[PDB]
Amino acid sequence: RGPDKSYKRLQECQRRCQSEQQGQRLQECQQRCQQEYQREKGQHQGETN
Repeated sequence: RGPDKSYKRLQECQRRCQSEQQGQRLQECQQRCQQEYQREKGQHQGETN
C-alpha cells in the first residue's frame, strides 16, 4: 500500500515546512503544500495528458 507520489511530495513538503518554517510561515507553507498537491493533479505539464 503506497500513496500517490504527489502525496509523497505533500509529506516531504509539510515535513520541511515544520522544520524550515514556523508560525504564520508554517501554516502558509503547509497550505502551499496542500495547494501544490492539488496543482499536481491539475497537471500543467501533463503526465497523464
